Amino acid sequence: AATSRPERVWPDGVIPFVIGGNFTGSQRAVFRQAMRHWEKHTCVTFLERTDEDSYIVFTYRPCGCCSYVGRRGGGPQAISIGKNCDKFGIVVHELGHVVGFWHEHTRPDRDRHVSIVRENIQPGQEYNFLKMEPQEVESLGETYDFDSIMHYARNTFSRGIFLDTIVPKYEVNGVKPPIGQRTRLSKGDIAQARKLYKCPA
Ligand SMILES: CCCCC[C@H](CC(=O)NO)C(=O)N1[C@@H]2CC[C@@H](C2)[C@H]1C(=O)N[C@H](C(=O)O)c1ccccc1
Ligand SMILES: [Zn+2]
Ligand SMILES: [Zn+2]
Repeated sequence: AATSRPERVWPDGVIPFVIGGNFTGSQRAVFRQAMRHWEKHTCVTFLERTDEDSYIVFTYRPCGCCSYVGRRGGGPQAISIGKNCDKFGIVVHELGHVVGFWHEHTRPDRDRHVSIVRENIQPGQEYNFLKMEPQEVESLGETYDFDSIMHYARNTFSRGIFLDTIVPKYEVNGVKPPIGQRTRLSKGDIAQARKLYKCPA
């Protein structure tokens, strides 16, 4: 689920960054590797911020709200990295938001691909499962990507770990497709990022 709005797309795919204070050297290196991981497979580029007006700030802060999708413009935008959301794959997910990706399970067509088990959602967190409105999103021809780094796990915001909130609707290669990986960018994440930033083939 890529943003459909041209203004949230970072010009030339160049995203300047600041790493804020209070992080360990170790944590700082993981941020660098996460940005690099985006660069290895796409034409998106992360540059140390010199005098750019719009840029991202890795901010030492409790995990949660909110990661702006794409380029907000007219100033810095913060990425909240705390104790429990500082691992490489989580950072790659957050940088997914930064480059212009919503959560995959909120695609306007998601109901053809997953069931949402409402009764299992933590009360007050159901808004996290609302479909994006169709004007806000573009698929760019990409199929629903169960493997996306932007896809929720089976039990995200569940009342308990053994209760599913998201259940894929069909089998892929004889098997119910696994969801919620935070290891690397999927084939789909790369293909969709390349399309959104018009990366040379
Ligand atoms: C229980 C609290 C829920 C936190 C919201 C979510 C956190 C996330 O996904 N982190 O990786 C988020 O920040 N979101 C949702 C997923 C992508 C969008 C929606 C992002 C969000 O709220 N974006 C806003 C926007 O881009 O319009 C926004 C972010 C920051 C400031 C203002 C608006
Ligand atoms: Zn997210
Ligand atoms: Zn994808």
